[PDB]
Amino acid sequence: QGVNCTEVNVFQTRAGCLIGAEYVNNSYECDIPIGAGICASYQSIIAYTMSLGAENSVAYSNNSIAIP
Amino acid sequence: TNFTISVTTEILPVSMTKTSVDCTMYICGDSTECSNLLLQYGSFCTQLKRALTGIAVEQDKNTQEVFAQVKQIYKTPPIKYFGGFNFSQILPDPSKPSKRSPIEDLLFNKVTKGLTVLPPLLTDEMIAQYTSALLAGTITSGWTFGAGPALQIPFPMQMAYRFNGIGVTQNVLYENQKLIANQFNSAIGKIQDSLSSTPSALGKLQDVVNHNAQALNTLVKQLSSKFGAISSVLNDIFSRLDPPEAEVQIDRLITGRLQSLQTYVTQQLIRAAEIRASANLAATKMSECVLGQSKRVDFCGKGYHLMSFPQSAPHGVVFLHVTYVPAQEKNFTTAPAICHDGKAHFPREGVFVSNGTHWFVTQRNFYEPQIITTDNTFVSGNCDVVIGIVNNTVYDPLQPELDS
Amino acid sequence: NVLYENQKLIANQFNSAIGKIQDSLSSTPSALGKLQDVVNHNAQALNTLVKQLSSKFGAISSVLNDIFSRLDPPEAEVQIDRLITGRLQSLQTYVTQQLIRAAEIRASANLAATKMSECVLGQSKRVDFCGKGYHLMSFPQSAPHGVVFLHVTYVPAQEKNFTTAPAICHDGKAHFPREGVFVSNGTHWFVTQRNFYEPQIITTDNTFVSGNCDVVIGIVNNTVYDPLQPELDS
Ligand SMILES: *[C@@H]1O[C@H](CO)[C@@H](O[C@@H]2O[C@H](CO)[C@@H](O)[C@H](O)[C@H]2NC(C)=O)[C@H](O)[C@H]1NC(C)=O
Ligand SMILES: *[C@@H]1O[C@H](CO)[C@@H](O[C@@H]2O[C@H](CO)[C@@H](O)[C@H](O)[C@H]2NC(C)=O)[C@H](O)[C@H]1NC(C)=O
Ligand SMILES: *[C@@H]1O[C@H](CO)[C@@H](O[C@@H]2O[C@H](CO)[C@@H](O)[C@H](O)[C@H]2NC(C)=O)[C@H](O)[C@H]1NC(C)=O
Ligand SMILES: *[C@@H]1O[C@H](CO)[C@@H](O[C@@H]2O[C@H](CO)[C@@H](O)[C@H](O)[C@H]2NC(C)=O)[C@H](O)[C@H]1NC(C)=O
Ligand SMILES: *[C@@H]1O[C@H](CO)[C@@H](O[C@@H]2O[C@H](CO)[C@@H](O)[C@H](O)[C@H]2NC(C)=O)[C@H](O)[C@H]1NC(C)=O
Ligand SMILES: *[C@@H]1O[C@H](CO)[C@@H](O[C@@H]2O[C@H](CO)[C@@H](O)[C@H](O)[C@H]2NC(C)=O)[C@H](O)[C@H]1NC(C)=O
Ligand SMILES: *[C@@H]1O[C@H](CO)[C@@H](O)[C@H](O)[C@H]1NC(C)=O
Ligand SMILES: *[C@@H]1O[C@H](CO)[C@@H](O)[C@H](O)[C@H]1NC(C)=O
Ligand SMILES: *[C@@H]1O[C@H](CO)[C@@H](O)[C@H](O)[C@H]1NC(C)=O
Repeated sequence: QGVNCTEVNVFQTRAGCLIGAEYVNNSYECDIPIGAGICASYQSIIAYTMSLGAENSVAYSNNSIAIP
Repeated sequence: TNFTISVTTEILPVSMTKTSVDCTMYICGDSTECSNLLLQYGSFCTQLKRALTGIAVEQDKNTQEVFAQVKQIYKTPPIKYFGGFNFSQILPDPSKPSKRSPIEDLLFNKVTKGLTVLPPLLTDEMIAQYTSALLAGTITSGWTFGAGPALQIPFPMQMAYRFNGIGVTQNVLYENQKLIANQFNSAIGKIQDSLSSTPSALGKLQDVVNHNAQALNTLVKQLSSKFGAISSVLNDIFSRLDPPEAEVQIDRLITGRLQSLQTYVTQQLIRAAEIRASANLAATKMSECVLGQSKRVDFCGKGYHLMSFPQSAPHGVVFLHVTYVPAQEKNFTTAPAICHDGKAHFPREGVFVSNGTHWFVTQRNFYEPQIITTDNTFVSGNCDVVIGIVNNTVYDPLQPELDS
Repeated sequence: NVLYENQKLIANQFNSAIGKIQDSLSSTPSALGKLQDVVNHNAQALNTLVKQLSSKFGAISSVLNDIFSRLDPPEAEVQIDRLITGRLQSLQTYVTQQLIRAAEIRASANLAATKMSECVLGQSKRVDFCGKGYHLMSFPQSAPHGVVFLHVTYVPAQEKNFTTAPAICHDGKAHFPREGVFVSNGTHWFVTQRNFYEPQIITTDNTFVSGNCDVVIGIVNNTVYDPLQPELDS
């Protein structure tokens, strides 16, 4: 936490570098929170950006309605 | 006879900066003998570490439950047209690389050893994205996204539903839609100028930050306290005094530091409980004021509540309460009932209104005089039971159908 | 009316949901995780209180009888005083922690009391206060050092696209729905509620007239059915 490992699978984050876990570009649901926009999870252990949710862009119109 | 659209701001804190306290090197430093003597004090540092981790995860849970209210991220449509209404102040600016609204950017700009500042799980970026998704859901789907799946609705339809929820008919919406849009834009600009020109509008978050900083500074300064010892430096006592007593001096210094740490932990726990209560209140306001229309008075702003726009704040949340304020009252004459052929007529949803000569019916929240007919009135009882009944006739819409 | 239309379907859906969530409660230990964490905190407090008796507090022994029978009384009084004040500080720390936990538990109990006053003894119109979606009702249950409410909620599904209009201009007059909304399937306009699809013929019983149709924006032209003319034709 806050200790830069350049003067001590390496991924440098804002809180600190993570050793032993590889960074993945793809984003999934987090399991073990870490902080500073990153967290680790087990699937080997990997780290990825948080998945806020499924993207759903609703079509908006001033004359269209949706009735359940 | 007139209405005013007013925008009010409510600031509620969410959490604080997460702090981790290392007992061993703060109380005794790098001295091995002091650490060995501290090992005979029990599990005080372990208990404090457990309490601090519990406070940190409590703050994380509060931040998750106040911001991540929906599991679906909604994106604004490419066309930013809502019948003349303006929302660029609350929508994120694509020009800014931070993906934050100008109101959010101004709000962020207006807010400024053994202790490690643990960063929060949710930083500014995904909190701003959550607020943008919630704004898109409440500007496109209304309150339906908070009630299950997203049900698209036009903005005038949502506004008409919201004013129908507070007992105002939708006829006045179509007659003065441009007036409503202009009043909303003027109120948004006025509240933006007011928040830009008022440094004291962020008093709660600034006070919380100042209290945390003062607590950290006080804990730092307690290391220089002698606590009745010969000196405040452990190494000076070790290299200048006999051990037989020097161990008593070390014990006195470490129990003074432990008492100061206990005071800090109690203060942090009290502050965390207060902030948890404030975050529960903020979550209730997010669930009620923003995700729907609340009929509660004074809960979501002054007067009748229409909607609330959430914005991202540093260690807090700011609600843009847009409300309905009646204005320009006019004197009028009432009547308990209308006596027609020995029958008493009462309004179904409005009240009898008179300007001095004729008698009409109008809503409680707006002056909309209509002809007194049998469709909007019901008959229950005769005229001698009520007190102060006036004499007037009731127009029958069915009568001209068979008159000719 | 839709409740009486498909009452058997509603009952079957409710029974299936109740059975599914009853099966899911056994396989999900995270539901009672808050109560388990409270019990674990209680056990941790007891363990800390037990372990505090093993602390020497800078002395030579953790037993005061050993100090009394082992060390000279003129300074054994000071040693016993030091042990007394150390254990007193530990007890004060435990008391403050218990008081903070009591404040948190009292706040949670007040919140639960408010929830059972709102959406157990009656129907609450609050959105997502005690259940996701349009909350219908809740079923209170008893738990060890906790309370579980089986919240039943109304969730709309199977949305359909439709074309809507602010009003209907008929005979130079604008007609607004009293409680529903005007929808169009492509050729005809119908009125239905905002939470279900029940199309109906545009009739003056559920619509009111307020002004003409040249002041509104986005209106369409359609006739309005009134049964008075067919009643008076024959
Ligand atoms: C109700 O108040 C609004 C303003 O609060 C009035 O709108 C103004 O109307 C005058 C003339 O009609 C214009 O010169 C102003 O520019 C309008 N103000 C705004 C902010 O647009 C409105 O006329 C009032 N209605 C009644 C019936 O008195
Ligand atoms: C909505 O409000 C924004 C901000 O007030 C308007 O943007 C301004 O537009 C004028 C001229 O159109 C410029 O002189 C200002 O510099 C703009 N301000 C900012 C902050 O960009 C915008 O025109 C309004 N209307 C719409 C439809 O967006
Ligand atoms: C009270 O309101 C009624 C309705 O507007 C007024 O009656 C109209 O008054 C105007 C001008 O005085 C006349 O041109 C209309 O012919 C009247 N209508 C009818 C049906 O007769 C009435 O004058 C108002 N009373 C006061 C004291 O202002
Ligand atoms: C309003 O109408 C009522 C009923 O037509 C009037 O009440 C009558 O008053 C007279 C004398 O005041 C009595 O002899 C009748 O017995 C009353 N009838 C009833 C049904 O009460 C009343 O006077 C009228 N008010 C005004 C101001 O003209
Ligand atoms: C919209 O709905 C209406 C009523 O549900 C449809 O009108 C009916 O269409 C069927 C199909 O041919 C006819 O058999 C009926 O006689 C029609 N009823 C009336 C009262 O005209 C209409 O076709 C639907 N429109 C679309 C585009 O599906
Ligand atoms: C909807 O109905 C209105 C009124 O029936 C139409 O307005 C008239 O349109 C005709 C020709 O389109 C003109 O000659 C009249 O002068 C209009 N009257 C008024 C009061 O505006 C309107 O055009 C209709 N809309 C559509 C799309 O046909
Ligand atoms: C750690 O140090 C390296 C070089 O010493 C530097 O490039 C890097 O930015 C540092 N990491 C952080 C988070 O500052
Ligand atoms: C409604 O949308 C149409 C485009 O589909 C546009 O031409 C029209 O101007 C819009 N009306 C309002 C009041 O924004
Ligand atoms: C309604 O239409 C829009 C675009 O026209 C589409 O995105 C949406 O999926 C449609 N709704 C349904 C239920 O298919």
